[PDB]
Amino acid sequence: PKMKTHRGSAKRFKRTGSGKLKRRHGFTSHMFANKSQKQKRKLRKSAMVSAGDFKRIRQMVAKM
Amino acid sequence: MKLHELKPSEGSRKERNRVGRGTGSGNGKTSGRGHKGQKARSGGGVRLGFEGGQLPLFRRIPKRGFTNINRKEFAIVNLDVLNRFEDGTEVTPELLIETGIIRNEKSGIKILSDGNIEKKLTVKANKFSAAAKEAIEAAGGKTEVI
Amino acid sequence: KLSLLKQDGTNAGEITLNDTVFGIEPNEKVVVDVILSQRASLRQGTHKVKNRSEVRGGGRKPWRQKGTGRARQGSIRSPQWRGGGVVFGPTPRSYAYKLPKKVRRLAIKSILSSKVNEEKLVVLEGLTFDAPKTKEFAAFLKNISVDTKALIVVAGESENVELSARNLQGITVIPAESISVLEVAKHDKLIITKAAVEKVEEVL
Amino acid sequence: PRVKGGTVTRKRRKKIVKLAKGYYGSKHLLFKVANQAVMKSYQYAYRDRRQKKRDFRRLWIARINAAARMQDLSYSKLMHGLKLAGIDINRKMLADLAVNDIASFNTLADSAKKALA
RNA sequence: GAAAGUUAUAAAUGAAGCGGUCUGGAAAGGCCCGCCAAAGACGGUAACAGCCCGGUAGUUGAAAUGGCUUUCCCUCCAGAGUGGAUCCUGAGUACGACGGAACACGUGAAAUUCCGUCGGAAUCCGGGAGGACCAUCUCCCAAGGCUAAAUACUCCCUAGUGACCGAUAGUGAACCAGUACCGUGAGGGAAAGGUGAAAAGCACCCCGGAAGGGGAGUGAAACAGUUCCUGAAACCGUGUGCCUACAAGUAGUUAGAGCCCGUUAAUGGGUGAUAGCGUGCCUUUUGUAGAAUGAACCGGCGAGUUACGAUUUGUUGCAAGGUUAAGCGGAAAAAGCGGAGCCGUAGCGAAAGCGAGUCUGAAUAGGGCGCAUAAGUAACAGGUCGUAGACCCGAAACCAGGUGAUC
RNA sequence: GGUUCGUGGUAGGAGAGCGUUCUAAGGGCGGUGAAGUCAGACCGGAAGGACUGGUGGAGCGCUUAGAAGUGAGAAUGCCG
Ligand SMILES: [Mg+2]
Ligand SMILES: [Mg+2]
Ligand SMILES: [Mg+2]
Ligand SMILES: [Mg+2]
Ligand SMILES: [Mg+2]
Ligand SMILES: [Mg+2]
Ligand SMILES: [Mg+2]
Ligand SMILES: [Mg+2]
Ligand SMILES: [Mg+2]
Ligand SMILES: [Mg+2]
Ligand SMILES: [Mg+2]
Ligand SMILES: [Mg+2]
Ligand SMILES: [Mg+2]
Ligand SMILES: [Mg+2]
Ligand SMILES: [Mg+2]
Ligand SMILES: [Mg+2]
Ligand SMILES: [Mg+2]
Ligand SMILES: [Mg+2]
Ligand SMILES: [Mg+2]
Ligand SMILES: [Mg+2]
Ligand SMILES: [Mg+2]
Ligand SMILES: [Mg+2]
Ligand SMILES: [Mg+2]
Ligand SMILES: [Mg+2]
Ligand SMILES: [Mg+2]
Ligand SMILES: [Mg+2]
Ligand SMILES: [Mg+2]
Ligand SMILES: [Mg+2]
Ligand SMILES: [Mg+2]
Ligand SMILES: [Mg+2]
Ligand SMILES: [Mg+2]
Ligand SMILES: [Mg+2]
Ligand SMILES: [Mg+2]
Ligand SMILES: [Mg+2]
Ligand SMILES: [Mg+2]
Ligand SMILES: [Mg+2]
Ligand SMILES: [Mg+2]
Ligand SMILES: [Mg+2]
Ligand SMILES: [Mg+2]
Ligand SMILES: [Mg+2]
Ligand SMILES: [Mg+2]
Ligand SMILES: [Mg+2]
Ligand SMILES: [Mg+2]
Ligand SMILES: [Mg+2]
Ligand SMILES: [Mg+2]
Ligand SMILES: [Mg+2]
Ligand SMILES: [Mg+2]
Ligand SMILES: [Mg+2]
Ligand SMILES: [Mg+2]
Ligand SMILES: [Mg+2]
Ligand SMILES: [Mg+2]
Ligand SMILES: [Mg+2]
Ligand SMILES: [Mg+2]
Ligand SMILES: [Mg+2]
Ligand SMILES: [Mg+2]
Ligand SMILES: [Mg+2]
Ligand SMILES: [Mg+2]
Ligand SMILES: [Mg+2]
Ligand SMILES: [Mg+2]
Ligand SMILES: [Mg+2]
Repeated sequence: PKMKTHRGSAKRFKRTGSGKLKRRHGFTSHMFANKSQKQKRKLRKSAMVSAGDFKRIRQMVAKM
Repeated sequence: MKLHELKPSEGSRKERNRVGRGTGSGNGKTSGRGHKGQKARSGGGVRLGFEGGQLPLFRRIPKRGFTNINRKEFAIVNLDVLNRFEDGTEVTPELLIETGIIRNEKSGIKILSDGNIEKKLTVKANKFSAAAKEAIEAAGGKTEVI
Repeated sequence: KLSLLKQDGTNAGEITLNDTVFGIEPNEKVVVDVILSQRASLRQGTHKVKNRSEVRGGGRKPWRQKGTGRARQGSIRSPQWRGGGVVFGPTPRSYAYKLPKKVRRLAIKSILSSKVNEEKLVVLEGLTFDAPKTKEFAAFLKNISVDTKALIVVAGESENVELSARNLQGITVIPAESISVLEVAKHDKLIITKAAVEKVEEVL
Repeated sequence: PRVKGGTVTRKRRKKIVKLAKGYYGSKHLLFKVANQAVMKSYQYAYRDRRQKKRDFRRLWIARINAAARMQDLSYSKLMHGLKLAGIDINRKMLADLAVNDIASFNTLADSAKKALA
């Protein structure tokens, strides 16, 4: 059988033009009174999946 | 080749490694696996993204976006490809499809503006970029949308 | 380029062969790859053994887990038992594979040019027999000095050619669309008539 | 195809059994104890091939000392005098001379005595 | 119900060397000469046979019964246009509420289909669907039934095939095997092949009650004599060359006299008084001679494999391109055909979209991701990963159908 | 072919090879004795390979590739 894509991470990651994976920051749901405006302003942008995590999660999104 | 002197290309074939056949090969007793863990057992190992109990990375970042059902994606043609049709020729989607430059028109043909052209052509296309627009009309040609 | 013989063993003029077919520089690695590919796709692969789940019997645990002084066992059809099942062994399986089309054309091209290089290729204008007669075929093979295994390529000339040559041990006849890399390599000489040469030039 | 293991195991075990000829009891009959005996014998040979040189040098030194004490000289003084006189004869040849050419040994000892004073 | 043809179930005919000679128990083998071939497949015959035998290629043959294909016989048959006033076109159903299930779809924004229970239409100026629903448009007529081929499997029969096994293997079973044996029962379930070409299977004599032997005889071989080809190791003995009854020994190794031999001939072989040094193998451990584990000994068997995907390296073909899949064709071939599809050549954005750029932003600001700064793709081989028992053996336990109150 | 620096090693990484069964092609030996088996004081850096003699009584190597049921001293391992 052909191997299956991790569907839970295909909804979170995007593949860039160089093959890397682009993600979103993760402290942006519901406690905005407890974090300052600089923090909130920087958390709303996108980020990159680091090398250590990419080593681990390559297979899961191979055909995504 | 005489069938008794067959010599395959050098470096194209290697010798398979067999593990667990004595200590002289370096892959003997434990067979490249170490000593007494979960990873030393038959069929043993963790999932692809398991982290031993810590929350996986994908579950501490949020989902984003939706998918459009009516998404339209066009077949992209730059300008330098057009340089190898003789001037005065009517560039039309069927000419492109049978020239082999377009494998399949996904939702139509769009002309982009990479490269330079220098010959008078009249182009038939579904969509144009502005740069490609003045690029075609600066060589005396004309562009009309099908 | 070549001398054209007849069925009688004499000369009948000259024959030219297409240079792009019989005159290229052979590519030996490609030929080796295609010979291996063609010989690997001839095998049936009808072989099988029985796991520990297919040997008849089993199920019952032979004796208790503890207290009896013997080694822990779980079935009488375990791999280390005398009548037990095989661990991995063979399974029914196919071996066929094919190389890209252009490589397979270059291989026949090269192996067919190599015969011209070694002077092992014979062209004769026509080959026909009134009735099947293996004695006459042996006499013809004696007239054209071969005295070894040969592959004769024919066309729509005479069906008696094939019948009167299947008893000779090292002789094979193919009808000019069945030409193969592994058939050409398997034999020593190569006798081909003019019409067959024309067909071979047309195809490739 | 199936590869049954015939003719190859016996040939390999019989060599090890043959290497242990002359060993007491079942050490020259059974493969498992013969294997260990052969391995241990190889290790012992490797070590004694180093110890042999030391043993022979000690024997030569004792023999030279015994032969030189009859000239009213220690081994220590004799060796010092020989080095100081320029003579470069090793202990093997000196022991040979001491055993069966005692006159030449006495000559060398006299030269060593000359060198010391 | 007949006629014809074909086929299945017995079979007939079928070419060419007793060729010479050597070894041999025996020629099919070696050497020197001939022939047949639409027949050089296979097996047997005193060792390896195209020309010795059964046969093989080819050509023939069916009284009888069955299958198949045509033809006759036999049987049975209305189909077009125009008006369509008026009538018909599947009722306790279609739907709806409640409770469940099937749909990739877990009640969800839940269309579609089915079951139980209640309520309950319209009927051509009619009805359903197009993923809640309404309007418009498009497509289609439920609540009756039947239908070959393309597809799945093999207890069987015929003809063959194998980089499948070769008596601990291959079916549990190559042999009177689901037998012997075990259990109240359901049920579990073995071991066991080989004289020789041909029984020519040892007439007769001797020891003995017999068995068993020693001769004799047959045979190429009896050290092939009824577990009978070969006949390893553990294990049990007989004879002898060197050593051994004042010695403390993981049994050897290094030095070494004495005695006895004579080789794949080389600074050779056997045994060794005496001297120095020396606490087995494995596993698991910070650390084992370990008073921690395993093994009585010998022999056989016994553990990283295969399929389909992912990724990276090596090799080969083509190269801004590369490549076919199912299938047709054919000899369980090789070409040829097959461009549907897949990867690459353009990215950015949640998306509309823009495009060598794009997104955020009021911004021609700054910043993120990209281009400049372009090599991919098909196949094979090595490494690793995923789904599969997935490296081999090992639980206590759980569920489903049955068999047991002869204790 | 030379100069310099090196060559203890468990888990482990990398490389080069020996040997077994089968297949294809070339080329061989064998009733004037094949495989197997027994004994030797021979050869190679290792895994290993020859030669000679006895027993045996009909099959077996070599070279270049290919494919694996591919090598056992231990599992209170299974069978004899
Ligand atoms: Mg995108
Ligand atoms: Mg929010
Ligand atoms: Mg290797
Ligand atoms: Mg190691
Ligand atoms: Mg071990
Ligand atoms: Mg372990
Ligand atoms: Mg540990
Ligand atoms: Mg571990
Ligand atoms: Mg397991
Ligand atoms: Mg959210
Ligand atoms: Mg079972
Ligand atoms: Mg069970
Ligand atoms: Mg016990
Ligand atoms: Mg079995
Ligand atoms: Mg076999
Ligand atoms: Mg074995
Ligand atoms: Mg001794
Ligand atoms: Mg020293
Ligand atoms: Mg005949
Ligand atoms: Mg003869
Ligand atoms: Mg015989
Ligand atoms: Mg409902
Ligand atoms: Mg209902
Ligand atoms: Mg509707
Ligand atoms: Mg739809
Ligand atoms: Mg809709
Ligand atoms: Mg039906
Ligand atoms: Mg046997
Ligand atoms: Mg059996
Ligand atoms: Mg009973
Ligand atoms: Mg017999
Ligand atoms: Mg008697
Ligand atoms: Mg015998
Ligand atoms: Mg026999
Ligand atoms: Mg014996
Ligand atoms: Mg005393
Ligand atoms: Mg004494
Ligand atoms: Mg000696
Ligand atoms: Mg440790
Ligand atoms: Mg401890
Ligand atoms: Mg003790
Ligand atoms: Mg333990
Ligand atoms: Mg024990
Ligand atoms: Mg694995
Ligand atoms: Mg390439
Ligand atoms: Mg083909
Ligand atoms: Mg920017
Ligand atoms: Mg791979
Ligand atoms: Mg288990
Ligand atoms: Mg139950
Ligand atoms: Mg029940
Ligand atoms: Mg009852
Ligand atoms: Mg009662
Ligand atoms: Mg080292
Ligand atoms: Mg390695
Ligand atoms: Mg063999
Ligand atoms: Mg022999
Ligand atoms: Mg094995
Ligand atoms: Mg054992
Ligand atoms: Mg036992």
